[PDB]
Amino acid sequence: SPEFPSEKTFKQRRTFEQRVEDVRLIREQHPTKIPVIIERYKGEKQLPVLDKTKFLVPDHVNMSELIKIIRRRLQLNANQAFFLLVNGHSMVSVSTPISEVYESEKDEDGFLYMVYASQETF
Ligand SMILES: *C=C1C(=O)CC(c2cccs2)CC1=O
Repeated sequence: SPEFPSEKTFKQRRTFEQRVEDVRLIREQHPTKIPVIIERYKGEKQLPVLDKTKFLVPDHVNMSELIKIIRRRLQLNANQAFFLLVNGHSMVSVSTPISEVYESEKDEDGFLYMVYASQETF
C-alpha cells in the first residue's frame, strides 16, 4: 500500500563509505567476529521481520548453526520453512564455518550479506 512506507535495506540506510568504515572498525575491535547483515527478502509474505540487522558472528560458527539461531530469533515453529541465501544461492544444506563463507562471499564493503525467505528461488 502506498499509504505505508516502503521497507528500506541496510545499503539504503548507510552509504558505501560508511559501511566500509564500519567494517574496518568492527574488524579492528573484533578480529574473531564476522560482520553479517541479515535481511528479509523484499517480497516475503510468510516470515516475520528480524529484531536486528547487523550480527557479529563468531568465526567458528557454521551455517547450520546460524540457521538455527535465526529461526529461533524469528520464533518460528517447525512447520515454517526458512531459507538463508548468500549471493543468490542457498546456505541451507551446509556445515561450512562462516569464516570461509566470509572469504568467499563478502561484499566489497566488507559485510557478508544474507537474505532469508520462505522459498529458495524467487
Ligand atoms: C546481536 C549480537 C548478539 O546478541 C551477541 C553476539 C555475540 C556473540 C558472541 C559474543 S557476543 C553479537 C551480536 O551481533
